[PDB]
Amino acid sequence: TIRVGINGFGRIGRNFFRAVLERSDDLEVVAVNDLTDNKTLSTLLKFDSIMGRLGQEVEYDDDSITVGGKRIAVYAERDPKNLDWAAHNVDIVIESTGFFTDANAAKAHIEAGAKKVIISAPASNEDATFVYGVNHESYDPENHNVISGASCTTNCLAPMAKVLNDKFGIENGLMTTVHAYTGDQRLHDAPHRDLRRARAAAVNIVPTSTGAAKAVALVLPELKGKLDGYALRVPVITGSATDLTFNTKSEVTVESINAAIKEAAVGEFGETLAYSEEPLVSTDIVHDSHGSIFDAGLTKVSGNTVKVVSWYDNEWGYTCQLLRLTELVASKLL
Amino acid sequence: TIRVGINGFGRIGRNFFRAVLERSDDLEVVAVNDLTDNKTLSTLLKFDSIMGRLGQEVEYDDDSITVGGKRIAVYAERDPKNLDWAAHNVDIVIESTGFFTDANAAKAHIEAGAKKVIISAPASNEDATFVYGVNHESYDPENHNVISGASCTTNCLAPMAKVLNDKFGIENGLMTTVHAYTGDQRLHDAPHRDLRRARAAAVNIVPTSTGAAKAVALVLPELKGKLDGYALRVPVITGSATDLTFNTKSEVTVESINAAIKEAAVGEFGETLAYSEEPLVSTDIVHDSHGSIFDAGLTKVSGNTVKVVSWYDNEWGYTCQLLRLTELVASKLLE
Amino acid sequence: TIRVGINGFGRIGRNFFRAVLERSDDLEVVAVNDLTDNKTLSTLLKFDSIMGRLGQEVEYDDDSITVGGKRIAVYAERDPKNLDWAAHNVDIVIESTGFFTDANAAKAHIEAGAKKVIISAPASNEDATFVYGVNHESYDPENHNVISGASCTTNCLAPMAKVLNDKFGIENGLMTTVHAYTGDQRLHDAPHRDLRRARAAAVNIVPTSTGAAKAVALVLPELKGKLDGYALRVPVITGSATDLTFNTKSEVTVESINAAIKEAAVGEFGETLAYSEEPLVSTDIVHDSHGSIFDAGLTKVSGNTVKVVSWYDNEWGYTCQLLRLTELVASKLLE
Amino acid sequence: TIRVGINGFGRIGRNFFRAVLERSDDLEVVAVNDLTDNKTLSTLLKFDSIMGRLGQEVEYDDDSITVGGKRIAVYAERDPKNLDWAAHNVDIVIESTGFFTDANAAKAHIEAGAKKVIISAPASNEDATFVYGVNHESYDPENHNVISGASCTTNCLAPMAKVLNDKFGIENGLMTTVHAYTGDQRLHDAPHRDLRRARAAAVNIVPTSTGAAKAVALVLPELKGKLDGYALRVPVITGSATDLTFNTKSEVTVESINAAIKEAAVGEFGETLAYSEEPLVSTDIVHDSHGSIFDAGLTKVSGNTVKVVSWYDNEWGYTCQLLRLTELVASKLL
Ligand SMILES: NC(=O)c1ccc[n+]([C@@H]2O[C@H](COP(=O)([O-])OP(=O)(O)OC[C@H]3O[C@@H](n4cnc5c(N)ncnc54)[C@H](O)[C@@H]3O)[C@@H](O)[C@H]2O)c1
Ligand SMILES: NC(=O)c1ccc[n+]([C@@H]2O[C@H](COP(=O)([O-])OP(=O)(O)OC[C@H]3O[C@@H](n4cnc5c(N)ncnc54)[C@H](O)[C@@H]3O)[C@@H](O)[C@H]2O)c1
Ligand SMILES: NC(=O)c1ccc[n+]([C@@H]2O[C@H](COP(=O)([O-])OP(=O)(O)OC[C@H]3O[C@@H](n4cnc5c(N)ncnc54)[C@H](O)[C@@H]3O)[C@@H](O)[C@H]2O)c1
Ligand SMILES: NC(=O)c1ccc[n+]([C@@H]2O[C@H](COP(=O)([O-])OP(=O)(O)OC[C@H]3O[C@@H](n4cnc5c(N)ncnc54)[C@H](O)[C@@H]3O)[C@@H](O)[C@H]2O)c1
Repeated sequence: TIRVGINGFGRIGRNFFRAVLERSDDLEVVAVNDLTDNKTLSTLLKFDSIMGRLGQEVEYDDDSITVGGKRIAVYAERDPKNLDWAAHNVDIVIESTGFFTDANAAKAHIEAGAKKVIISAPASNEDATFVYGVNHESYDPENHNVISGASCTTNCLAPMAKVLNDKFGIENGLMTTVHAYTGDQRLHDAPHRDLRRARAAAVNIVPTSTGAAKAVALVLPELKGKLDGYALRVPVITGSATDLTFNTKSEVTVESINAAIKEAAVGEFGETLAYSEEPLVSTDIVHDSHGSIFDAGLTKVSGNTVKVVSWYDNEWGYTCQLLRLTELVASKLL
Repeated sequence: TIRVGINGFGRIGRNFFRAVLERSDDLEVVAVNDLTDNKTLSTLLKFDSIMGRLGQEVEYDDDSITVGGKRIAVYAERDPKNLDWAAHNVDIVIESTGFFTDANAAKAHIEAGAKKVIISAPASNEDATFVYGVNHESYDPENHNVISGASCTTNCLAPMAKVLNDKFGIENGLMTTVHAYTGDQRLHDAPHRDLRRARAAAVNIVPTSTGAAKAVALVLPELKGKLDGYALRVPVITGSATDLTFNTKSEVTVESINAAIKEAAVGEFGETLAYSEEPLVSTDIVHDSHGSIFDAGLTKVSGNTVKVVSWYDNEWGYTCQLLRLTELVASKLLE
Repeated sequence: TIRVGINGFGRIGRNFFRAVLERSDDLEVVAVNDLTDNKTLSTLLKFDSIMGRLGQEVEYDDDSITVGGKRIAVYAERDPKNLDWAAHNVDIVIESTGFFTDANAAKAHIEAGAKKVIISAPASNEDATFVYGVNHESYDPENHNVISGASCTTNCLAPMAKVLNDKFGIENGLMTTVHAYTGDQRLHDAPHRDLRRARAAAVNIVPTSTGAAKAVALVLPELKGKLDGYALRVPVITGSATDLTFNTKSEVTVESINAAIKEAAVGEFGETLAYSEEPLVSTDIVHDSHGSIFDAGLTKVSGNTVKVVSWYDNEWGYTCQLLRLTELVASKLLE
Repeated sequence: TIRVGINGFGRIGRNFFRAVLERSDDLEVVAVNDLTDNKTLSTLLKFDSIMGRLGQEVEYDDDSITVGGKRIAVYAERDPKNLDWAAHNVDIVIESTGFFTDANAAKAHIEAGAKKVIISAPASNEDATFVYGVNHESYDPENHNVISGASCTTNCLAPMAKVLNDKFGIENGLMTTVHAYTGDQRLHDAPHRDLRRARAAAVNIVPTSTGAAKAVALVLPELKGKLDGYALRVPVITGSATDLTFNTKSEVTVESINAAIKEAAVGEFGETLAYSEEPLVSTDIVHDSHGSIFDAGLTKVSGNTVKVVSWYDNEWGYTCQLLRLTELVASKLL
C-alpha cells in the first residue's frame, strides 16, 4: 500500500479521497493540507451537495481528521515549503489547490520529502502530461516526477479523438463544452477577472474560454494546431458534455463513426471511454467512472463535417482518471 | 387597425399579446381562444414568471377579458371549426396552440372566418415559410394565406447563415443549440414520446432533435441538404444560443467573419440580426427584440473550420419576428 | 415472501420498488401497472434524476420487465377493474397513482384479487390511516384492508408532535412546510386548478394548501382542531422541511424542548424520528430513511411560543415509512 | 436637487442608483466608490441578471463612469478616510459596502466632507435606525447624521407588526423568512464562517440566522423581547417571504386579521405596506416597490395562534424603502 498526501482538500481533493476509499486496494491517503480548520474540513468531507453523505464515521481534533477509525493528519500551510511529507512516509502528493500548477512551484513537495507529484489540472513546465488510456504508456518512472493529469474537458475529448483521428483523420475540429458551473464563478453578479464568469451562474448560460482543446496536442502531438474550443457554463451542479465538430478528408457515415468508437471502447481503454446507445441526460452520468461516455445517438454527419458528443462527470470521472494515473505511478519504481 | 385573433394563449400567445401593446400602432388583438376559464386566463396574463407583471389593468367576466378597458372576446374551443372569427371581423389569426401545425388543419380558421393564418411554428403543407429579414420579400398577398414563421432556432440561424454563405460559401454546417427548457418537457421524470424530454427538465442537460437546421432550406434554398443539428435543453427559463460550425472553401479569419456580420447588421436587417462585442450571458438577451444577436467574441477559426455563436430570446426574440411578419401581412391586401 | 404489486409506477412507485430491493428480505414486487409501454418504463426505472442509475440489469419485452433476472409483469390499465392481481398471487397492493385516493375506488384492487391495498397518500373513506411509529399498533389485520400511509408532511410532523404534546402539551400549532416541487406543478406558466401551482415551479416560491396539519388528528386524535398549516413549494427536486410553531402552557426552554426529542429518538421509534445537531441542508437528507429528522439547532422559544423544524426526504423518507407499514401488514394475517 | 454619493457599488449600491433614476425627482448620484475598475463597474451597471439591461447609455474612462451623458466620478479607496465628498458637494452618502455598519467607522464620510450617512444594513452605535413608514416621523435633522435603514427582512415585517400589534396585541411571535439566496453564500461547497451558508446555494434549502426580528424593537420599542426568527435560504435569485406565527390574548379571525391590514395599508403608509388578495408567487413581487406585500390568502388562525405572510423583493423593495428615507433626510435641514 503506497501512502499518499493531498495538498488542497477542496472539491477535487475530497472527490479524490472518496475515490480512494471506493475504488482502490493499494493506495492510502494519510495526510492532507488546507487553509481551514478541521471542524470545517471534516464537515465538508462528511456531507456533500452532489456526492451524498459519506459511508464512514468522521471525527476531528486540533491537528487531525479520523475517517472510519483511520487517522489522517491535517495541516494548514499556505506555503508548501512549510510541510514535511517524508515524516508521514508519503510517496505521492496530489497537488489540487489550483495555485501550484507551475511544476517548478510544485516540486517543493519533493523538497518537502515526497517522491512524486501529480497536478490535478493543466500544468506549466511539467515533466509530462497524461490522459490515462491515451498516452499513459509513455510514463517514465525515472524522469516523470512532477506530472499533470490534464483537465476534465481534455480527459473527455482526447480518448474520443485518438479513436476518431486513428480511423478517419481529423483535419480540423472545433469544440463546445456544455459544462456544469464551477466554483470559480459568482453566485450573484460580482467582479471577476473574466467579465462573463462574473455573472450569476445559476440563472445564466455563461460562455467562457478553455485550453482543453489545444491541450490535446500534449497527449496527441499529431493533433497540434488542429483543435480549438470553448465552454458554455450552464446551471447544473455537475455533469458536462463535449461537442466536437470537425472535418475529415474521409467519406463517413453516422454508422461508421459509431462503429469505430464501439469497436475501440473495450478492455482497459473502455474503462476510460464508454460507448452508449442510451437516452442519456446529465444526471445519468453523475458519478460515472469513465472519462468519456460517447453518445452514439448524437453523432451527426453532413458532407465531410462530423459532430460527435461525449459526456463526462467533470468532478468524479476526471477524478477516476486521475486515480488510474496515480495507481500506475504507484505500481512502478518510486 | 388590422384586427387579430390568437388561437392558443400560452407562452407565445401571451408574449404576442404584449408585443402588440409594446411595439405596434396599427394592430389590435380583439379575440383569443384557449382551453380554460377567464379567471385562469386573466391571471396568467396579469402575472408572468418571465415578463413580469403587466402594466395595464385586467378585468374578466364569463365570456371576455378587458385590458386597459378594451374588451377582448375569449372562447374555450378545443376544435377551431366551432370558432367564428368573422363575428369580430378578425383578419389575421396567430395559430399558436402547437397542435395545428398542419396547415390543412389550420386552414379551418379561414373557413371559420379568417383571411390569413400565421402558424408560430415549423408547419407542414403550408403555403409558405418566413424568417423575417431573410425571405419576407417573397410574400404573395394572394396565394400566401396559411404561413409559417418557422422556429425560434431557425429565426436565429438563418439571418446569420445567409450573411456568411453570401460572403464565404458554406460547404456543410452542423449546429448545436443550447436552449432554455420548454413546456413540452417534464418537471419530474415521467413518460413522454421522447425518452430524454421525459427527464427532469430543471436539473438536466437534455439532448433532443430539432429540424431548425434543415428548415433553413425553406427560407434559403441554396443551403438545402447542407445544414443539420440538435439541441441541448438546459435549466434556464428563457434565453438560448445557436452554435454553428461550418466549412468554407474561402480563406477566412476571426476578424473577417465578424466583419461580414457587422457590415450586414444595419438598417432594417439589423432589427432582425444584431452585432455585439459585449460580454453577454443569457439573461442579457431576455426581452431582446432581435431574432439573432451575434456574439463576435465567441468566433473561432481552425483551418477551414469556422465556429460562430448567436443568441436569441426564444420567447420574445422569436415573437418580435412573428410580429414583424404579422405587420407585413397586414400592410398589404386583406381580401 | 409476501408478493407485492404497484399501481402507478411514478415517483413514489419507483422509489418503493428500489426501497424493497435495498431494505427488505421478505418482500417482492411481482407486478406493476401504469399508463405506458415497457420501453418507457424500463428506461425511467433504470435512470433516475434523483436516485441515480439502478444497480441491477434491466431488460423488457412486450408484456413484462426483468430486473436482476426476476420477471415482473406489467399492465397498461387506466381502470383497475380490468386488472387481475390474483393472476400473480399478489397479497398487498401499493396504490400510488394519486388518482385512487378514495378507498371506495381503491377497493377495486380487492375485487381484482388483492387482499390489502395501501394508499400512498391522504385518503378518504379508508379503513384506517397510519404514520408508522406513531399509531401503527392499532392495525387490525381483519378490518383494516384499505389503508392510508398519510402524506410525507404528516409523516414528518406527527412523530415530532406526539413527542412534544406528550411532554409539554400543545395548545395550538401552525405549520409551514418548505417543500421540494412535485409532479402536479407546472414547468411553465400554464392553467391549473390551483392558480399558484400553475406558475413556473423551478423559479418560484409557490404557496399552496396542504391538510397534513389537520390530517395529524387521524393518527393522534388528542390534537383534533389544534393544528393547521400550508406549504411553500420551492426549487429543489427533493428534500423538504416542516416548520412548526406552537403554544404550550408548560414552561419550556430550547434545551428541554430538544431534550424531549433526543430522549424519545431511540430504539424502533428512532428509525422514524431522528435527532440531529449536525449543520444540515436539504441535500443532506436526500436518501435518508427517517420520516422526520429533527434539527436541534433550529429550535427557538419566545415566552410560551415555540418553534421547531424537522427535515424529510419527501420521496425516500416518505417511502421508507410506507415500507415499514407494508412490512407490518405483511407480518400478520393475510386472508 | 440634493447630490448623493454611494460608497460601495454592489448589488445594493447599483439597485439604489437605478432606483434614483426611476423613482426620484430631487436626488442625483454624482460619485461612487468601489474596489474595482470602471470597465467592470460599468459592465455590471449596464447588464443585470435580475433587473435587466439599463435604459441608458454607459461609458467609462480611467476615473469616471458616464450614464445617459451624466458624469459620475468613481474612486477605489478601501479606506473611506481617503475620500473627499465635499469636493463633489455631496450631502448624503449611502454606506452600502457592508464593511462599515459600525456608525463610528461610518462617520468618516462626514470627516471626508459629507453631511449625512445612511447605512443600508443593521448598524451599531447609530444615531437612529428607521423602517420608513413605521418610525420615520421621529427623524431629528439636528442629531440624526449617521443612520441605518435596517435590513430587508426587518423592513418587511415591522410594517405588518406595527399594524397587528396596534389592533390585536402580539404577546410573542416567531418568524421564518423564506429568502432568496444572497451573494455571501457559496456556489459550490466551500468554507464559510457559517457551516450551512457554506453549502451549494442553488441546490439547497439553507437554514441561517437573522437579527431582523430582534431588530424590530429598534423601530417598535414596545415589541422588545417579543420576536425572534431565522431564515431558510432557497434557490430563487431574488424575492422572499416573511412568515410570522404569534400569540394574541385577543380572539381573532382570518377575516379580522386581513381587514386590519387592508384598513391600514392606504395613503402614504400603503406605499410601504400593500394588501393583496391575489395568487402570488415569488416572481410576482420581483421589482415591487413596497417593503411589505401582505398575502391575505395565507392568513391562518388556530386558537389564539396566528400565522400571517408578507412578501418582499429583498433587493428592490428594500432599496425603495431606503430611497424614501433618503428623500426625507434630503427634504429637511442638512
Ligand atoms: N470540474 C471541476 O471541478 C474540475 C475538473 C477538472 C479539474 N479541475 C481542476 O482541479 C483543481 C481543483 O479545483 P477544485 O474544483 O477542487 O476547487 P475548490 O475551490 O472547490 O477546492 C480547492 C480547495 O483548495 C483550497 N486551497 C486554496 N488555496 C490553497 C493553498 N494555497 N493551500 C492549500 N489549500 C488551498 C481551498 O480552500 C479549497 O477548499 C483546479 O485546478 C481545477 O481547475 C476541476
Ligand atoms: N420557446 C418557445 O416557447 C417557442 C419558440 C418558437 C415557437 N414555439 C412554438 O409555438 C407553439 C406554442 O408554444 P408555447 O410555448 O406557447 O406552448 P404553450 O403550451 O405555452 O402554449 C399552448 C397554449 O394553447 C393552449 N392549447 C392547447 N391545445 C389547444 C387547442 N387544441 N385549442 C386551443 N388552445 C389549445 C394551451 O392550453 C396553452 O395555453 C409550439 O408549437 C412551439 O413549438 C415556441
Ligand atoms: N413528494 C412526493 O412525491 C410524495 C410524497 C408523499 C405522497 N405522495 C403521493 O403519492 C401519489 C403518487 O405521487 P408521485 O409523486 O409518484 O406522482 P407521479 O405522477 O410520479 O406518479 C403517478 C404515476 O402513475 C401513473 N398513473 C396516473 N394515473 C394512472 C391511472 N389511472 N392508472 C394507472 N397509472 C396511473 C402515472 O403515469 C405515473 O407514472 C400522489 O397522490 C402524491 O400526492 C407523493
Ligand atoms: N437581499 C439583499 O441583497 C440585501 C437586502 C437588504 C440589505 N442588504 C445589506 O446591504 C449591504 C449591501 O450588500 P450587497 O448585497 O450589495 O453586496 P454585494 O457583495 O453584492 O455588493 C457590495 C459591493 O461592495 C464592494 N465593496 C466591498 N468592500 C468594499 C470597500 N471596503 N469599499 C468599497 N466597496 C467595497 C464589493 O466590491 C461589492 O461589489 C449589506 O450590508 C447587506 O447585508 C442586502
